[PDB]
Amino acid sequence: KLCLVCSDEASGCHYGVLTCGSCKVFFKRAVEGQHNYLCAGRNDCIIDKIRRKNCPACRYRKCLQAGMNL
Amino acid sequence: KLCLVCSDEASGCHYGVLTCGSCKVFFKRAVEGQHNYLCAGRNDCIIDKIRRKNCPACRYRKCLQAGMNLEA
DNA sequence: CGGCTGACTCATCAAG
DNA sequence: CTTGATGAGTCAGCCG
Ligand SMILES: [Zn+2]
Ligand SMILES: [Zn+2]
Ligand SMILES: [Zn+2]
Ligand SMILES: [Zn+2]
Repeated sequence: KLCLVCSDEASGCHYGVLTCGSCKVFFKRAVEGQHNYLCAGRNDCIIDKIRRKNCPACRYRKCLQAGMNL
Repeated sequence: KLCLVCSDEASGCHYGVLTCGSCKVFFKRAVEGQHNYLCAGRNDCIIDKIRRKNCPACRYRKCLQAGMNLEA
């Protein structure tokens, strides 16, 4: 019952994937607007409830890898 | 906290107006369905929790007079 | 209906 | 102060 992107409690199947609400609207914002997020680490940041704001780049990558799409 | 159309307990701002769930669904089917509504009295019916089922014409008219709009 | 999911809005924070 | 990112809340269509 866990968000496949950040492991928060999932609220439902959004854009094809079991995710929480915050990840649902994160993906929609990221897929429409500008694209160029930059990772400050090595593109494998830990994305969980407490750290998901740190790296949009890695959070967006995980959304794609889990299969989110419009 | 009461539906502006039938005075039943309101549920939220629906189609631009504070209304109940039943009136919300009624209004959308009225706007979009093929509907020959005719009042059996004087186009001035009492519309409440029970009587709203009797006169869809007056119920509709009240929906529109209250401001409901599917675009709102 | 009411469950499901998407669109939209707004308060709160971080940054500058 | 302003700007931008975040996430919670409300209400929309659709479906059964
Ligand atoms: Zn998540
Ligand atoms: Zn990263
Ligand atoms: Zn009502
Ligand atoms: Zn009537």
